Amino acid sequence: ASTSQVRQNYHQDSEAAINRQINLELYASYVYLSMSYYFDRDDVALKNFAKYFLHQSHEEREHAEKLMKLQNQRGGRIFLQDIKKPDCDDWESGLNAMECALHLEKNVNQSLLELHKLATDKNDPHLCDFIETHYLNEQVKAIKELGDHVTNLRKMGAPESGLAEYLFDKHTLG
Amino acid sequence: ASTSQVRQNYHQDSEAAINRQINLELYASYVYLSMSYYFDRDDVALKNFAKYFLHQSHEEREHAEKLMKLQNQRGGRIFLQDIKKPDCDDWESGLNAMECALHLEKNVNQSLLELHKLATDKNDPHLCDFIETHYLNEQVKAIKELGDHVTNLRKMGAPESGLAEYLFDKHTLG
Amino acid sequence: ASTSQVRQNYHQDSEAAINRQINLELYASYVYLSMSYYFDRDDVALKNFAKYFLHQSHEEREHAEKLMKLQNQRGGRIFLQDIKKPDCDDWESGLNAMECALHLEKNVNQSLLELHKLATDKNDPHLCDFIETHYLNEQVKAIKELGDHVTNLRKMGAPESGLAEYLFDKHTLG
Amino acid sequence: ASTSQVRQNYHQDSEAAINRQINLELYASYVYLSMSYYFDRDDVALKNFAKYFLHQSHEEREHAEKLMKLQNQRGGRIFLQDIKKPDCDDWESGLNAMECALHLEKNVNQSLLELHKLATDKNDPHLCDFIETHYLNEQVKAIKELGDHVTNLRKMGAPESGLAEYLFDKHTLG
Amino acid sequence: ASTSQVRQNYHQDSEAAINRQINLELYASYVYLSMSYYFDRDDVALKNFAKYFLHQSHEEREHAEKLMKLQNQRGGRIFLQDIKKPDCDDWESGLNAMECALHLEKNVNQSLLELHKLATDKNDPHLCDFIETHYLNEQVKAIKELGDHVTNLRKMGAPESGLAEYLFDKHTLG
Amino acid sequence: ASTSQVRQNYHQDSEAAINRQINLELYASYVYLSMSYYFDRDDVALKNFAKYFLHQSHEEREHAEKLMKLQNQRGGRIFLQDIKKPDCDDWESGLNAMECALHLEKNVNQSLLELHKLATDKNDPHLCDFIETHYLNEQVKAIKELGDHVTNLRKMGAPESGLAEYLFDKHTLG
Ligand SMILES: [Cl-]
Ligand SMILES: [Cl-]
Ligand SMILES: [Cl-]
Ligand SMILES: [Cl-]
Ligand SMILES: [Cl-]
Ligand SMILES: [Cl-]
Ligand SMILES: [Cl-]
Ligand SMILES: [Cl-]
Ligand SMILES: [Cl-]
Ligand SMILES: [Cl-]
Ligand SMILES: [Cl-]
Ligand SMILES: [Cl-]
Ligand SMILES: [Cl-]
Ligand SMILES: [Cl-]
Ligand SMILES: [Cl-]
Ligand SMILES: [Cl-]
Ligand SMILES: [Cl-]
Ligand SMILES: [Cl-]
Ligand SMILES: [Cl-]
Ligand SMILES: [Cl-]
Ligand SMILES: [Cl-]
Ligand SMILES: [Cl-]
Ligand SMILES: [Cl-]
Ligand SMILES: [Cl-]
Ligand SMILES: [Cl-]
Ligand SMILES: [Cl-]
Ligand SMILES: [Cl-]
Ligand SMILES: [Cl-]
Ligand SMILES: [Mg+2]
Ligand SMILES: [Mg+2]
Ligand SMILES: [Mg+2]
Ligand SMILES: [Mg+2]
Ligand SMILES: [Mg+2]
Ligand SMILES: [Mg+2]
Ligand SMILES: [Mg+2]
Ligand SMILES: [Mg+2]
Ligand SMILES: [Mg+2]
Ligand SMILES: [Mg+2]
Ligand SMILES: [Mg+2]
Ligand SMILES: [Mg+2]
Ligand SMILES: [Mg+2]
Ligand SMILES: [Mg+2]
Ligand SMILES: [Mg+2]
Ligand SMILES: [Mg+2]
Ligand SMILES: [Mg+2]
Ligand SMILES: [Mg+2]
Ligand SMILES: [Mg+2]
Ligand SMILES: [Mg+2]
Ligand SMILES: [Mg+2]
Ligand SMILES: [Mg+2]
Ligand SMILES: [Mg+2]
Ligand SMILES: [Mg+2]
Ligand SMILES: [Mg+2]
Ligand SMILES: [Mg+2]
Repeated sequence: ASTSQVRQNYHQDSEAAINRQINLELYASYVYLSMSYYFDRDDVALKNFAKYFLHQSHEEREHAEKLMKLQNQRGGRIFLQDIKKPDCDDWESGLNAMECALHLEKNVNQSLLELHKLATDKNDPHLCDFIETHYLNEQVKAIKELGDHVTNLRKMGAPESGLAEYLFDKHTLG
Repeated sequence: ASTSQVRQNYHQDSEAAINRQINLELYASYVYLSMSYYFDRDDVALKNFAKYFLHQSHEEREHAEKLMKLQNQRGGRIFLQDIKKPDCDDWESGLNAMECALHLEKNVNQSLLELHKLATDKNDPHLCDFIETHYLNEQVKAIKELGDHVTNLRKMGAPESGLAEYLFDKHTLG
Repeated sequence: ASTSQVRQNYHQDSEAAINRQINLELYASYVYLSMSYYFDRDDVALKNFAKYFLHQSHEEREHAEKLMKLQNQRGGRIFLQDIKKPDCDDWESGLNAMECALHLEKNVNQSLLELHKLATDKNDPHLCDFIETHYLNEQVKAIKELGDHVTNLRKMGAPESGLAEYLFDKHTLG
Repeated sequence: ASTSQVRQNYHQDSEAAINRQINLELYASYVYLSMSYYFDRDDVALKNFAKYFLHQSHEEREHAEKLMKLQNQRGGRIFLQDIKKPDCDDWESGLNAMECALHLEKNVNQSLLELHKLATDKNDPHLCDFIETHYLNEQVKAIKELGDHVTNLRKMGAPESGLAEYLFDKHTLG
Repeated sequence: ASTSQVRQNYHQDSEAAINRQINLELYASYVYLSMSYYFDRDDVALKNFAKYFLHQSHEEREHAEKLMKLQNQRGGRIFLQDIKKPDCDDWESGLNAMECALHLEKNVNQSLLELHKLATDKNDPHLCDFIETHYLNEQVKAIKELGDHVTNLRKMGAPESGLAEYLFDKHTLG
Repeated sequence: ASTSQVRQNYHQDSEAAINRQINLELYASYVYLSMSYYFDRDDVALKNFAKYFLHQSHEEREHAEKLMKLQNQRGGRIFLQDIKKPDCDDWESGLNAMECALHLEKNVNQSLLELHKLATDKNDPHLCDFIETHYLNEQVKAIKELGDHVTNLRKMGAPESGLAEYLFDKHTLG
């Protein structure tokens, strides 16, 4: 309807892209939530994996909130969609979950880069800076950490070695 | 598949009901999230309403987590479903959002009572106690608070009086 | 005359644009100064409006100083111009002054976006980053705050309700 | 229009003279601002001169604010005018800027004495006392300090001796 | 060989440019190291010049390390090259060394701007932001400081006046 | 050219040998730097190896600085040369890097012993004592530590056992 009194240099496409990204961040939150409680099962029982993915879940929820804040700051209107359940109910092993987290973070990062591209094409430097400042380096760090974790788990003998996942749990995530 | 080594006196129906309740708690989280950012809009701008519903959103997420913990404690398996978006994108007024929160909490409470009934019919006193201890009185308190809020807002002249919602924001939620 | 020993990748156009922006920031300072003392009049007497716009005036003066610092950092030369008096001597009401502050901040923001465009066209990433870092989000925040304030004042019954402006003074600005 | 409910023994001429003096104080603020950033240039680079004139600039702005406060206290109405840019963009040397500051403060003092004369002729002892209390001795002190500074700089060999200005910067202003 | 599991939107050209910049930062470290110990000679004996350039040397080494960190973060592979010795063994005077430091920092800055250009052409906003955030303003500050120092030394009578360099040593670098 | 006013009992050969040793210490610094960031790669990811070699790199740089200090103390003149890149870009494994560090420290030690021999042949007891005091026992300690590390890694099953390097990382270097 009529324009927001605050809206300036904020393209409708960018508004819609921010609504999509909000959904994605909430989806990531939900994936990490599912992973966490997988490690809390009595037949998995890797409680530092569980803590680690729980913390990641809460961070994703903050990423979503900051985008919702941003939408309103710029005078867009938030439109929420269903948060899809994760692909998996069973995440298999410590290694497998880390690998899927890595794929998830690379996908979120690709979405954030597309979003930056759009912002760039619509000459929205405030939005460019927002993405750069609060999102892009956060993704690079998260991706590098996950790569590091996957590498160690593999080198240690995961997923075959239940010993390896147990010791990684204690020494890296603990 | 084969039974959990921990599972004892935990009926499959109760397991499924706990998975439904987890979805509902996450749905409630999402409703309150949507309400919160509605009050953060530049054309609504009731920042204590926004804080209040944000805090409610985070509490719902903890309610969901405790049920996920419970599922595993008892040796059930968590099965997550889509978190539906809320009915509304636009919550109209402070009064209207409080009213919808009240309806939401009464629905969650009805689900929790049904769940207690099932637990009772399957002679699961641990599950009865869990629900009683962490959920039922929490719902009674939340419902009474919301009723109190709705009552004050109405008595003050909401929703017509923008003054009333502004002062309720400062004095009750502030 | 001969080039600054420090100057590198700093186009003359960008130098001139920074001198214009310095004038604008000082002009904004002066507007807020005028508004402030309007609320200090014995026939207006809204002392938190007065404090609020005084603080905004001092911030604008810091924005101007940082641009003057920047000019010298980059090896440009500051050229100062008259600081025009504000459009208004009489700002009418709390609501009207907030509305004019909103229009002022949107104009400053448009100038800052034009300046970013120029910096972008002249491939000055240091200048891009400067603007992004210290100016653009500051404008988005200031604009959103003002929108929020205008909205509340309107909803409360301003400008007709002298009660509304008095209570906004105490509860939001106080 | 109709008289201020607070106005008593405050002649219109005095009201107008206070509006002129407010402009002058803001003009002085602006001169000192310009001088300050001159010393911040990479080809001047006397950072304590810069600090010293910056502090003087901020003080002038407070002098202007106190006169604006006074106007309202007495029930006059503030009428703001353009703040003219300074005579100079380039202040030449430490010595030259101090000399121009001295001339500026003697001019402000002459205006303040004229203003006192008017106040005296209109039998406004409150206004007499205001000027005496917050302005006249402040000017005498500022003038004597500047004279002292000019004298030292000259005795040291300024402006020819770049060494002299550098050491004055460190030892007197530092 | 096969791609890094972490690599995303990171062009080979950018990877190579980061390896070049790492060499340059180490080269800058080495220049400042050489300058420092020049001032530690018994026939030069300006111990605050020596401290100042030593600190600059250590900072350059940190700049190099952060680029090496960045390379790995992004999934590039570090390729190190010889660190060339400095042009000079004998830096002549305080003034001459400052002048050469200024030329060095302007060259590093030109390399960093070229690198930003490449990053921009390959649509790598994370890399753009990295450069902006940790490098470009650091260069602008370092260049302005050096300009300031060169200016003072010249104004004081350097390099002919051994007195001037000695007093600059004590008062500016001390 | 003409002799240093401070120079006494300091043979030109010793002066040249100290310049060579300075190059070697910087070369060692550079080797350890390269090793460190190898362990920071996402496909190696042994962050305590990385810390350990980084710390060794910084120590080598201090060893180089103390020799540069010494050169000037004695009235020699520092002549810097290119710092060659390390032999390796890829250090293979934790065990392999430790082994190469051991070979590096034994080479530095052989150079330091040659240098002591020269100092002895030129009857420079101050230089003898310098080497003894700040270098020789430091090398013996560093060599013994590295031997200890290599031994443990081998006994643990390195380099085949990625588990072994991971646990050594946590327990010995951590
Ligand atoms: Cl727009
Ligand atoms: Cl649009
Ligand atoms: Cl949907
Ligand atoms: Cl980082
Ligand atoms: Cl059972
Ligand atoms: Cl059953
Ligand atoms: Cl579903
Ligand atoms: Cl109770
Ligand atoms: Cl009230
Ligand atoms: Cl109150
Ligand atoms: Cl230029
Ligand atoms: Cl140009
Ligand atoms: Cl003008
Ligand atoms: Cl923000
Ligand atoms: Cl009167
Ligand atoms: Cl009169
Ligand atoms: Cl005017
Ligand atoms: Cl006095
Ligand atoms: Cl890539
Ligand atoms: Cl490529
Ligand atoms: Cl090479
Ligand atoms: Cl800065
Ligand atoms: Cl002195
Ligand atoms: Cl000798
Ligand atoms: Cl000899
Ligand atoms: Cl060489
Ligand atoms: Cl020992
Ligand atoms: Cl342990
Ligand atoms: Mg994270
Ligand atoms: Mg995220
Ligand atoms: Mg589905
Ligand atoms: Mg950019
Ligand atoms: Mg950042
Ligand atoms: Mg609640
Ligand atoms: Mg609940
Ligand atoms: Mg639907
Ligand atoms: Mg209870
Ligand atoms: Mg502001
Ligand atoms: Mg501003
Ligand atoms: Mg005019
Ligand atoms: Mg920022
Ligand atoms: Mg003063
Ligand atoms: Mg004054
Ligand atoms: Mg004019
Ligand atoms: Mg008297
Ligand atoms: Mg007095
Ligand atoms: Mg530096
Ligand atoms: Mg550098
Ligand atoms: Mg060569
Ligand atoms: Mg920055
Ligand atoms: Mg060592
Ligand atoms: Mg060594
Ligand atoms: Mg070679
Ligand atoms: Mg010893």
